[PDB]
Amino acid sequence: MKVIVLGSSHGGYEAVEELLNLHPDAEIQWYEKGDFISFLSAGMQLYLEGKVKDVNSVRYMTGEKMESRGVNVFSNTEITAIQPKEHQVTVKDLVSGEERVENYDKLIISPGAVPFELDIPGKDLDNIYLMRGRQWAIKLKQKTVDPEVNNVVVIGSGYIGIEAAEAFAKAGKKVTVIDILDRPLGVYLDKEFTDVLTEEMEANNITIATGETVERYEGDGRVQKVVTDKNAYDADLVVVAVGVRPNTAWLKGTLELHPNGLIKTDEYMRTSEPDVFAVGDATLIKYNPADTEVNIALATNARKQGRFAVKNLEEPVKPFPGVQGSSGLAVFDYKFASTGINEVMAQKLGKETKAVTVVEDYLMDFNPDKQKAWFKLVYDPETTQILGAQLMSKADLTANINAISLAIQAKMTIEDLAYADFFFQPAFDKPWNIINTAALEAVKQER
Ligand SMILES: Cc1cc2nc3c(=O)[nH]c(=O)nc-3n(C[C@H](O)[C@H](O)[C@H](O)COP(=O)(O)OP(=O)(O)OC[C@H]3O[C@@H](n4cnc5c(N)ncnc54)[C@H](O)[C@@H]3O)c2cc1C
Repeated sequence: MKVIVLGSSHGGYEAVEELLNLHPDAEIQWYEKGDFISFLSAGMQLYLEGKVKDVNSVRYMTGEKMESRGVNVFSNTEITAIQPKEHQVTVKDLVSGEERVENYDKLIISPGAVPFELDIPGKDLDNIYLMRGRQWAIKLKQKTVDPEVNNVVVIGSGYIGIEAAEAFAKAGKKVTVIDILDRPLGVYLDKEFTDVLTEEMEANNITIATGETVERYEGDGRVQKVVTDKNAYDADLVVVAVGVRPNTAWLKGTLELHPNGLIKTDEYMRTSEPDVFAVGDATLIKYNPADTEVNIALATNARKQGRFAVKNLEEPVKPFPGVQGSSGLAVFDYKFASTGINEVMAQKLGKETKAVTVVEDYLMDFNPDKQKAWFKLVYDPETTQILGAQLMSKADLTANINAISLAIQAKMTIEDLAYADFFFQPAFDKPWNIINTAALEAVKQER
């Protein structure tokens, strides 16, 4: 059986891993149009902050290692088109210019996504940077030590924008974050959490300019000003982290796509055409909190989809279990994690919810290491089933969100979590831990 896998990132990589243990016998070709196999864009912040010194070690696989396992790796080779009926792809070797047609028995594609750019006046004056991949990582790192860069503006206040804002504020630069949305990180956290984080960022000289539409970049040759409908900001560097666009335009007319460019797939990762599977940021995934399909562009999602595509290679036998959208990050001293439905998700999906937020020390009063922790539990008003949770503290309590992700998947209720058995030892927690305490509050609220 000959299987071709497109993409060396999270989705494509895991499909190769599951093929190696489920179909050791197969001829496997792995294609990457880029020069570098499996660079980890998630590790970019650690590199930019100087935690990791070698940009080339921020990866999880090399072509050499895969070839030792019998995989045919083709870097600098792009799959230009798919001919689904006759089961062929045309590939182009980007270093020699040679094209060729390759046949396959099964095709798994994980084409990914590309940074969204603002198509506005000034669009590409110099020093308007993006944040994805090895080349952008290197360029961003050189700007971190440049004495000419004094003011940097990042557009977008989501996960990637706040990572870039923290990295340049730690490098000693003045940062302004601009967005149309009213709160940074609203897709991940609710207002009681983002109010605390806004203060922490402002204490580290990051200005957050919310509710402003960027209209043009101004500058002579290189960017010098970012002007919005409401203001003008000096900028020596702009990082655009507004969002991501599916890399699927080349597939229009070949595979069925959603209006927004996402590939249509079912619960077995099958596309509209026989024997081609699609995985990763370019697809929608089953979202268990609301029993619907949502696009959640995370490495965890792409890796699970990748393995499920190989499981369903010959027969639709293993439907995808679904996910909860779990994410976590540190912003200066605060470490937060969240899963399931929050206010922005509930609004987008038209979902009614109830919630309780508990803010108190996570260790007993006599223990001098005690610190404040914020925990919000979101539940369904009719069934009281768990729908989401968010937590934050300067102490790392993030592994507790893993228990809430399972609770949502299992359809547990506030009563189940109020009395769930979690260990107690006073150097680690209180007799009723952070999850028990918030659920106990919800039980009182619903009496
Ligand atoms: C700065 C940053 C930080 C992130 N941090 C986290 C995090 O901490 N936790 C988390 O879970 N997720 C994180 N993510 C998200 C995560 O990186 C993505 O969800 C994941 O990489 C998606 O994998 P993918 O295979 O779908 O696509 P992509 O990563 O977009 O990879 C697509 C690959 O296929 C190649 N390709 C595309 N078309 C072709 C073609 N036609 N022929 C051959 N090759 C082709 C591309 O060159 C690319 O290498 C982060 C993303 C960024 C940018």
